[PDB]
Amino acid sequence: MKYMITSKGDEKSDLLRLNMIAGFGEYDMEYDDVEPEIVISIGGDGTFLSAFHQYEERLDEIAFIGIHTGHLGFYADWRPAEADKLVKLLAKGEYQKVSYPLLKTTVKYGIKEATYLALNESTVKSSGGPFVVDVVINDIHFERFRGDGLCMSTPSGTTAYNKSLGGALMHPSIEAMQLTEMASINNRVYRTIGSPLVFPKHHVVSLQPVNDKDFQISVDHLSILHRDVQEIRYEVSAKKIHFARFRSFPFWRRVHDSFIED
Amino acid sequence: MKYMITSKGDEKSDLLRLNMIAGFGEYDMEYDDVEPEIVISIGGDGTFLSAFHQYEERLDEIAFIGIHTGHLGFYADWRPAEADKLVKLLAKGEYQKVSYPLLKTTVKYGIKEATYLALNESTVKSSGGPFVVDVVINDIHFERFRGDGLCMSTPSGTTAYNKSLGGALMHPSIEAMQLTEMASINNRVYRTIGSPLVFPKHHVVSLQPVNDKDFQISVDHLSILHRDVQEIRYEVSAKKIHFARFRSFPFWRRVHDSFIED
Amino acid sequence: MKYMITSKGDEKSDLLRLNMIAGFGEYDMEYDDVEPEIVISIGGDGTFLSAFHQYEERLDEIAFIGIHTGHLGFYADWRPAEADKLVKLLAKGEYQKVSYPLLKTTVKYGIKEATYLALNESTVKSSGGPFVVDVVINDIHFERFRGDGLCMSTPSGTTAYNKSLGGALMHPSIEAMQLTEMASINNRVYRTIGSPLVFPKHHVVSLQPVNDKDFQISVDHLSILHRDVQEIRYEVSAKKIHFARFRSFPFWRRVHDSFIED
Amino acid sequence: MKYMITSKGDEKSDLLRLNMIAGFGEYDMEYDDVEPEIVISIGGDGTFLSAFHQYEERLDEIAFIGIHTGHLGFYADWRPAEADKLVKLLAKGEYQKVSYPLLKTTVKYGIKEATYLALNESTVKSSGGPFVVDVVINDIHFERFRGDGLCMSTPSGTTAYNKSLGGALMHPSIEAMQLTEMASINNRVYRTIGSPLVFPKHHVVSLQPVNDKDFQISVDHLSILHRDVQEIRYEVSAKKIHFARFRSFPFWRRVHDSFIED
Ligand SMILES: NCCC(=O)NC[C@H]1O[C@@H](n2c(C#CCN(CC(=O)O)C[C@H]3O[C@@H](n4cnc5c(N)ncnc54)[C@H](O)[C@@H]3O)nc3c(N)ncnc32)[C@H](O)[C@@H]1O
Ligand SMILES: NCCC(=O)NC[C@H]1O[C@@H](n2c(C#CCN(CC(=O)O)C[C@H]3O[C@@H](n4cnc5c(N)ncnc54)[C@H](O)[C@@H]3O)nc3c(N)ncnc32)[C@H](O)[C@@H]1O
Ligand SMILES: NCCC(=O)NC[C@H]1O[C@@H](n2c(C#CCN(CC(=O)O)C[C@H]3O[C@@H](n4cnc5c(N)ncnc54)[C@H](O)[C@@H]3O)nc3c(N)ncnc32)[C@H](O)[C@@H]1O
Ligand SMILES: NCCC(=O)NC[C@H]1O[C@@H](n2c(C#CCN(CC(=O)O)C[C@H]3O[C@@H](n4cnc5c(N)ncnc54)[C@H](O)[C@@H]3O)nc3c(N)ncnc32)[C@H](O)[C@@H]1O
Repeated sequence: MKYMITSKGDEKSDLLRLNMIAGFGEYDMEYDDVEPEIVISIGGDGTFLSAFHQYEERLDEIAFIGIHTGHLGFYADWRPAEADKLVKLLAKGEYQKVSYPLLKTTVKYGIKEATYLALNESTVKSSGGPFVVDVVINDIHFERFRGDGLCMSTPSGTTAYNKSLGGALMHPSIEAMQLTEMASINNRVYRTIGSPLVFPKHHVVSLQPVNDKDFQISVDHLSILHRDVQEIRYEVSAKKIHFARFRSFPFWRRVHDSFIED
Repeated sequence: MKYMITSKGDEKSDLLRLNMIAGFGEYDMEYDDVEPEIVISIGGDGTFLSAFHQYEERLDEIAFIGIHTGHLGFYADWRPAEADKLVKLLAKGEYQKVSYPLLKTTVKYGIKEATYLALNESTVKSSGGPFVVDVVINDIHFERFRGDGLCMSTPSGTTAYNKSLGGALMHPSIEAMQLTEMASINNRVYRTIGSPLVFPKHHVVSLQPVNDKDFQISVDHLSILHRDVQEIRYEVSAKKIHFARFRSFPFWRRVHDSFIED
Repeated sequence: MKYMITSKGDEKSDLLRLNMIAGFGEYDMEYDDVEPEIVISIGGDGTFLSAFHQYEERLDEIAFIGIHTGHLGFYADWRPAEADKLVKLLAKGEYQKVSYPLLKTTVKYGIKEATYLALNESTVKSSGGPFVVDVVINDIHFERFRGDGLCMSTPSGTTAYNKSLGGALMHPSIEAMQLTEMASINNRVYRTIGSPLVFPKHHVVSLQPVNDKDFQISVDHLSILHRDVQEIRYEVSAKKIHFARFRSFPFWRRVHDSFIED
Repeated sequence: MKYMITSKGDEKSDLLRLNMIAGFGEYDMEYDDVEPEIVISIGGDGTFLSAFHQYEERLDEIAFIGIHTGHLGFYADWRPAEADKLVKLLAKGEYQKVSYPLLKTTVKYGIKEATYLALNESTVKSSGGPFVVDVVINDIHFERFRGDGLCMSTPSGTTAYNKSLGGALMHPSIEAMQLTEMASINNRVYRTIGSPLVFPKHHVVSLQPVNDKDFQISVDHLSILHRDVQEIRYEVSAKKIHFARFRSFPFWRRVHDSFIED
């Protein structure tokens, strides 16, 4: 069917991309980077994230596949030596699709609104000065956070920034998001929960400014300074990312291979 | 309907129990501690845990209610001053039931099998010497754990031992269990994941002895030395605990009230 | 003797400053903010830090005193109601001096050199992109750090940023500095020590760029973007800050009062 | 001079011990395990700890040396292949001695007193039930600890149990001890400092029972149940352990080799 291939851009990934295109030419596969049905990413997890954001408006029509040209990427879970086997299996199709949950981030301003989708996480920091936000969960004031920032992670993002912040690793069949603290201050007058928090679908987490209304907001690799922010709202998206799966590579085995040994 | 009341046993809880029994006597309520349909616990969370384990073979026929005579208990979420209001609302019924997930623990021996249900968590430590187990997830060898022990928590247990071990706090609508480490050793030859792990329903986590086969296994307050252990298996139970709910007391508000301020 | 008084600048601190100046006028005390021998800070710890940096070139000629107008400040350990008692005791003198260690930070450039003194800590982050430095301890390559940044703390700084990063609290009679990580990445290819590190006098810790040579370097409240950095060197300073002490207020009691209860 | 050699007891360590004894026989060296001046430990860090405790009453007359027959031991920092080189250098002498600080533990009872010396750490846990102690620092009540236990570490012990508990790694030229928590409970009624605490010489840390007076107290590998405990006192010992050093192996390089890569 229609497919496209993105490359990290080094000589090794470009050559693998050219060889796969040549192999696809031997099948009823059409290269189309406007309306692909398969998106192949050749590089690392950064490359895969750029592919996801390149096509985040057609997520329900696309199955993604990652090939890692360096060491094992968490989303890019094919080795370059297996590219021909992958061309052949994709060409026939009949593969099964697997879906991971996504995070929806809404940024409200004063006197419109922007929404973003994250595959790993969205974070919030101040624009230079102290970072202070009120954390409101389902319209209930939960805590006033003082510290470096906050991180809201998807399940597949839990092995990324979330992990370095002390968060739990969560299986991606769980439709949830996870909020972790960056260096909270805690004394007898300033108090946060400390622990990571895991939220189900339909729970809304709202960050509201206390003094400064300018924030540095990241969504995956993208980081933008937002001014005149009234609110930042987090919820599990209704949208999901779909992967083409051709063999068993369980999440916990992927975790083992990335952090324990391989 | 049929009900019973357990008390922590101090003078204050016994008197509240006697007064509630007297108030129930003014309604079509029969005291029956063999086949209750309502189980009221007066005391603390320890009292509530004993009530749950007293009736864990009739969980689907029972709705639980906790009254906290000390500071706020996480399961015991009525104040003693509200006991009369609670008698009246229970008597009429028409309340809604809320369900929390439970943890199933299976202990296998050599040359039978024991199962246990946990509302907070189950933990494993050695019987005195070094603690070393292989952690197997869905039949996949994940890590060899060396350290003080391991803790497997339910969602409502995540605010208990799990929290002190660095675990995430998880909303109890999520059907999951969470595994946390106790003082793992990590150097260039011994390696664990470090991070808490969150598992969905139908995932099985198996601990298998490496040298010593004797372990101290806790389930909630109960702690027993098990000998000749071949395997300890954790999974989300199919069984659930049901609470009688008469007003909104959201989980995240309960978390706020217990750890932030009240 | 010669003295000066700095104020946080709100109405309450300015009035206390004016009243102390009036009280000092009744003694052989001369107001001199060029060559003071006593520097009184009225405000919070931020105010005290600005006072220290205002006079960091005459530290050996100055004894510092802090008055906290809000809740207890860690350096500002007199209440406003005790200001008159403090005027009287300072006027007579015969007080004892207590000394805390300081941190020296050297920043080297390519094709000069800048040094800074810190009372709380110095931190390093990237100028926007990924943060990667090689950590060299006494000319020995120790680790390649990948993450958000690094924090080097004095002993009295250990209750500040260092504490939020998981660092140990160290008694200020110990002449040491403490290095803590901010969100290090650790997988099977990236590896850091994780643990805070505590260094004695005469040990030198050097951070050396790997790719990007631009860094955001903080020293206490001051944060500056440094370009073309070749090296950042940390060592315990030979210089010390001196406090005027009039009564026993032990460090561990100050810790208790700030974080446990008061 | 007078020397002795302890072995872990496996075939490999016994053979190395016999060969070193044979090599020492070619010099003016006398085997004496009553009053040695050199104590050689062949095995692992457990073997080295047993050697230290075998001779803890003659620490000022003894220099210790460790040979690691498995992977690098932190105290046992010679490889077996270097044993002959070590025999020759010891025989001539003229080596330099290096000293590490030790921890003194005093256990007081009701109606005598026991003291112990630790090279790694001393820990305290309950005898089965809840662990609750009051932590008193230089006669000042600091906190009431509720949790699994407490760990007091020497500097060279900071890479051992202390590290797994989140403690800082401290250079052994610093005369200090470090207190770390094991799974403290923290809510709005129970409160501990959380952070590791680092104490200088002459500071005394006293643990005092609240309800139960029975405790499991470890000193290095030894663990004893103590009954009728009135107090447990920790301070940096006046005694030190002395190592024979023949070449530079800096502490931070030893840390790198054990935890980063080798
Ligand atoms: N400079 C520090 C950041 C860094 O080196 N990131 C790349 C590494 O992270 C791995 N990775 C990614 C990825 C990626 C691409 N990243 C770079 C780009 O796109 O340019 C952006 C992501 O960076 C993460 N991140 C940022 N700061 C971090 C920090 N302090 N600690 C840990 N992660 C941090 C955020 O989560 C962000 O989404 N996703 C996952 C995943 N879901 N599971 C496990 N591994 C994963 C990837 O294989 C590399 O090994
Ligand atoms: N001695 C230390 C343990 C202790 O003081 N426990 C009682 C306190 O914990 C609170 N609590 C309980 C409870 C209870 C009754 N417990 C006593 C009994 O039954 O005798 C047994 C439970 O103890 C926990 N536990 C054991 N060791 C712990 C440690 N090191 N750190 C933290 N928790 C620890 C385990 O999880 C066990 O299930 N369940 C929850 C909950 N789901 N959410 C939030 N708070 C909760 C309760 O209101 C008290 O404030
Ligand atoms: N916006 C977050 C930062 C913040 O609120 N800081 C002020 C609070 O911290 C207390 N404080 C200070 C102080 C101060 C003045 N600070 C403000 C100014 O000068 O404008 C600059 C300092 O900020 C610290 N800091 C920065 N980011 C932090 C973070 N994420 N977590 C914790 N601390 C953080 C750094 O260490 C810096 O030196 N020194 C100590 C001390 N030695 N012992 C115990 N308490 C202390 C002070 O009483 C306030 O309660
Ligand atoms: N079963 C868990 C404990 C364990 O495997 N211990 C041996 C390993 O630890 C290394 N080690 C030792 C040692 C030793 C001998 N140990 C065994 C014996 O004597 O039988 C007793 C010691 O055990 C430590 N320990 C106890 N529980 C622990 C836990 N949960 N996490 C981490 N350490 C733990 C305590 O501190 C105790 O003193 N001293 C140091 C040191 N100063 N620097 C760095 N590495 C060091 C040694 O090379 C092995 O790699």
